Amino acid sequence: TKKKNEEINKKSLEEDDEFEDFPIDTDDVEVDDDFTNELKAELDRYKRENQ
Amino acid sequence: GDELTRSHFNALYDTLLESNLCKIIEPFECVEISHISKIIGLDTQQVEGKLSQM
Amino acid sequence: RVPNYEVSEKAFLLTQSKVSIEQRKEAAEFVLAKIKEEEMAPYYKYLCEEYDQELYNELCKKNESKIKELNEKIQKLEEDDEGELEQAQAWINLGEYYAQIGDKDNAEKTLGKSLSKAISTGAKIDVMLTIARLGFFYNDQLYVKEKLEAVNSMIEKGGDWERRNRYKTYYGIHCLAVRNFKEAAKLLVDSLATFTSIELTSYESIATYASVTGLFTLERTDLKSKVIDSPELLSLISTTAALQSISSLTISLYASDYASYFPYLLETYANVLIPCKYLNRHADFFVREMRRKVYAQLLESYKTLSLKSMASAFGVSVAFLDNDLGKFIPNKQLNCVIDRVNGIVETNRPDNKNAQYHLLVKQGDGLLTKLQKYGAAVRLT
Repeated sequence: TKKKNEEINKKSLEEDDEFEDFPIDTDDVEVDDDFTNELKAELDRYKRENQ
Repeated sequence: GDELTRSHFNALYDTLLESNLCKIIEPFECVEISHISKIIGLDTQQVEGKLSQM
Repeated sequence: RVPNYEVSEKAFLLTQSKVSIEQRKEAAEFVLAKIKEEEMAPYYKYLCEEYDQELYNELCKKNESKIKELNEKIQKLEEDDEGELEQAQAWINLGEYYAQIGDKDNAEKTLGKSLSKAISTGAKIDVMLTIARLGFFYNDQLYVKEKLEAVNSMIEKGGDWERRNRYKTYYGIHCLAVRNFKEAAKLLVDSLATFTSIELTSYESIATYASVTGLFTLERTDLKSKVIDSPELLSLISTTAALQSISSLTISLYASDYASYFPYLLETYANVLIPCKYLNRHADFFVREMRRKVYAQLLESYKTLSLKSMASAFGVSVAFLDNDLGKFIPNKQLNCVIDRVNGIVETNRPDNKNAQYHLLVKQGDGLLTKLQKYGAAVRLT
């Protein structure tokens, strides 16, 4: 009954369904950096070489 | 003349190369690399690469 | 034995759109072969989503034959009266028939009886091993964890060194799948020496895995000893592209060559990380770690460099280097400041008692937190 008290008082802030109102309405980030780097290294190389 | 001795002497070169350098820079701090280079009797750049490794 | 692992390795390739079209369709043939042969029809159903009626007939037949066979066989093995020998064996076999067709559910029930019913500790461990392999199969990791937690209790009970080895190698794979590489390495190096394969991948696979972890976690001195001078690696040379790439990277990392390091970075990505199932998901994460590590390595030995020197050495332009250093500086690993006006790369190193002071307070906040809540709970009760 301590637990029951918690859930009831809380309800008015939760209203109808602050639980399902919202969904009814609606290095790990960084992309493949291998590709960028591949191309960088060859673009450097080329110039280096013909200089 | 001794094939076993000869082999182990290249290795000896290398572990001793260390021994000489350490002794030279032990008292100093902020020692010029030119000073090291003369004593050991090996070129400037060669030494930089060894030291960086060490 | 061979399909039990091998199917998942190929299947993974197929899933992926990263893979070259040549590889994708090379694997496609391999998969289809083994379906018909091991009669995987239930499980095949699972995989098709993720990817003739004769197949189905092959199920229906093989099933009713295999079922009727084992039925009365098992029925008779229970009837004629002694459970130690026959009833225990019969449940093993029952789990195995479910594991072939990949029904997970009916195997949990059969291999569970075998464990409950009194038998040698050897006998217990051996049987559990199959359940864990089905977890690995399904590509659910947490299913493997619960089982292998039990297996670990029984390891020193039985005391067979044979099964201590086998246990190590399963737990090795589970850990390769999770981020945590630290436990993986320890287990993995020992197992190069020793492990007769059982319901898990070939020794060529296992070789590339020890090389990969070794780079990541190991201190410098210890990479040289245990890996380069490995008796195992040296005899095994390279009879595979994957093993070759990773080996080439190791030699330049140790030798402090930097020009060739970057070609090599790119190679291992193509030929190692994407074929391997477990390390595919960590492809981004690995290359990040490695790129911090090398930059770091060089900065440790130099108080200063100029931008031109450092960039020419790695083989990237000066502009490409600058954008990349500054990624990793606020995450703290390279420990360097950069002057733009004088072009210089300073390297600050102020790690001392200060470093260690911050680690202890942060982790400390967390022990306080847990404690407060469990205290409150019990007091009410």
